[PDB]
Amino acid sequence: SAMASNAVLYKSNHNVVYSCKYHIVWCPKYRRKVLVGAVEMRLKEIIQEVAKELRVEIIEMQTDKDHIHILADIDPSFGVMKFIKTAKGRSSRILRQEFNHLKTKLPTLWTNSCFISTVGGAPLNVVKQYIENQQ
Amino acid sequence: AVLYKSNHNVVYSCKYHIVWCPKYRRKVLVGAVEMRLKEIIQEVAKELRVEIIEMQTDKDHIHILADIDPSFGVMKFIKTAKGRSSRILRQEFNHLKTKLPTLWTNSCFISTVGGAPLNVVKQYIENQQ
DNA sequence: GAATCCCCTAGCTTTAGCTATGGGGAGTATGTCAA
DNA sequence: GAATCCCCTAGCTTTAGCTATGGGGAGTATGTCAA
Ligand SMILES: [Mn+2]
Ligand SMILES: [Mn+2]
Ligand SMILES: [Mn+2]
Repeated sequence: SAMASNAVLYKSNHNVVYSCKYHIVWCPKYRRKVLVGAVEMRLKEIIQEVAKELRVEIIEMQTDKDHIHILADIDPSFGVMKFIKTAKGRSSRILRQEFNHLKTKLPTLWTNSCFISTVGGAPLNVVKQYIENQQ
Repeated sequence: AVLYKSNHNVVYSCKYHIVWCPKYRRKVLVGAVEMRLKEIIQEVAKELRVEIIEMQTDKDHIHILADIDPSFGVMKFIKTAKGRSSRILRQEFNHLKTKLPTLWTNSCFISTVGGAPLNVVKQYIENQQ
């Protein structure tokens, strides 16, 4: 992980060659510090199952009590929202079934929002000038 | 500095370096065809709330750096930019219509980019732990 | 082979000509070779 | 105010609880304050 190359390695679906990495962040309802202990270990396991099913590659994932950071490699045609929607939605249903305190003390496990930031190997300014200098 | 945008439910910054080429990689993206291609895409971007950070053509392919709402989808912008530009350019420059079955191909190249490079973003996550 | 060539459906915009984590295929053809 | 709180429809997955370039709102209440 610490020595994982950040150099691009493209992949493709039937019509698109791509490399789309997203930094996704979301928090529990009311920003409660519920992602600890067992809840945390299960959350990551669940999201990993979702990733495998959705052909999404979790490059990095760390939970930190009242929020979670994921760095995912997703097919842009598939849609980062499909991954997020499934990871959050399934993790909610399951974690709330497995951990009664999350079902009784919160109307929902997550909020309706999330933070999404795309990332690449190169910084935005490098790409911008590269495009700018096409001719 | 990164200016994050937001729809009703998502705070975001999704920037993509999009590239596609004319059918048979013909070097038709020049002159008036090139100028119109850029205008049409600008129109589409404004209508689709897509910010076009940078956009340059190079005879047989077009590069676009755009910020697109994740929920909306990058493929929707790409579909609209290619589909519409094909329809309009083919009506405006008859040769694009007579010598090619389509203006574009079914493929494209897409890569994400952020203000911060991957190593820095990994470092932040690592550090906040 | 595939992104790129040929062919297909279904869904949508541009009602033509493009997507879909969409499918099938080969041989100088109505036909490409790489950003 | 908003992403985050409250409220709503409706689309899809997990059939509950998340979305949608989705919409409406205000003030201790079922009720948050930032990664
Ligand atoms: Mn195909
Ligand atoms: Mn809302
Ligand atoms: Mn180029």
